[PDB]
Amino acid sequence: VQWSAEEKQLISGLWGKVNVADCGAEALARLLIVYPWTQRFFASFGNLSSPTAILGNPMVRAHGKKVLTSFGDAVKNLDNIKNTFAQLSELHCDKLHVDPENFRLLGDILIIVLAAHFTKEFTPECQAAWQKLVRVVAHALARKYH
Amino acid sequence: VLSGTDKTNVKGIFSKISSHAEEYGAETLERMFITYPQTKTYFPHFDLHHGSAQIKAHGKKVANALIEAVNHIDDISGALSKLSDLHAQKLRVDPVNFKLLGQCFLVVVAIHHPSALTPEVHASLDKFLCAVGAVLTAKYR
Ligand code: HEM
Ligand code: HEM
Repeated sequence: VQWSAEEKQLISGLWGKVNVADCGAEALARLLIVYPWTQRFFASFGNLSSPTAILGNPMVRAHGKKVLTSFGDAVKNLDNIKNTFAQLSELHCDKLHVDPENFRLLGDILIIVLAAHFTKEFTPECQAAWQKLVRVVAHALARKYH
Repeated sequence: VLSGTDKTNVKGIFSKISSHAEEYGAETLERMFITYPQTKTYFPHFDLHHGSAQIKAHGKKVANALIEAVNHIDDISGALSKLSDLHAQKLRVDPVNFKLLGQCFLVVVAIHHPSALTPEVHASLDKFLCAVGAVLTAKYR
């Protein structure tokens, strides 16, 4: 992965302004709601029985926080993803048994969340970088199936 | 398919378009050119320079069908089906892009109608686009 100069300055040019918890609780909240089946992995989280029930659960919300917090670790070292995500590609593969197709959904949902917030600031170039991001992380997440 | 909740939301959100059909489909097909370049391959005859006269005209084409559809939400097929023989028989759009475009559209909306694209409107809106794409490709099945 060859990172360009304006591709970094942007990633982090946006990150700095990110609400990890707020953005954090949505994407995950939008995921559980958006694609229902993914609620299979979070049953221990308790109530996920209604759109409402979900946007209110403090677990999902809590965890939502360390998810896009981890993407931050993705941003801060845009060169060592396959590593900072080696440990976490095991859990998702040998323990939770989550289909790769679902690391990509969450990524397409991070971007819908990022833009909703930053409205016009999230320029196409902006988007290009950040879709290239979720595609990488996403990738580094599955390397442990291969 | 789409639900009582569903239909009413796609509609409620297609009301707050608005007449913006033009720029919206337009900004959506552009975004889809940069974010996803591989998608340019289908438009060799097309000029793809920001604000290219053409992308303009095709964008109000693409936009006017999504609406068209929204109106007859209860029988989509015969509504876009005609766009079926085009995409499938002639164009041979890789059933994967239909997702990319749907993503850029649901991005455009989310930039202008933030408070209105809530969790539940995100969903339905995605339900809708999925039959829309499920219809234009039918000729595959
Ligand atoms: C693709 C983006 C993803 C990111 C950035 C991510 C990140 C993380 C991280 C850092 C952990 C550490 C576990 C912990 O903090 O206790 C974790 C665990 C976990 N992940 Fe994800 N993961 C992703 C994809 C997924 C997907 C697709 C699913 C299933 C739909 C999933 C379900 C879970 C669950 C259920 C846990 C542990 C929950 C618990 O035991 O309390 N993750 N994830
Ligand atoms: C919901 C999804 C889509 C809708 C609703 C849609 C709608 C349309 C519309 C309204 C037209 C113009 C009809 C005409 O003037 O004959 C068209 C033609 C066309 N579509 Fe799409 N489209 C979608 C997705 C795609 C995808 C995924 C591709 C492939 C990447 C694609 C490629 C094309 C091309 C190349 C044309 C002909 C444009 C020209 O040269 O004039 N479309 N489609």
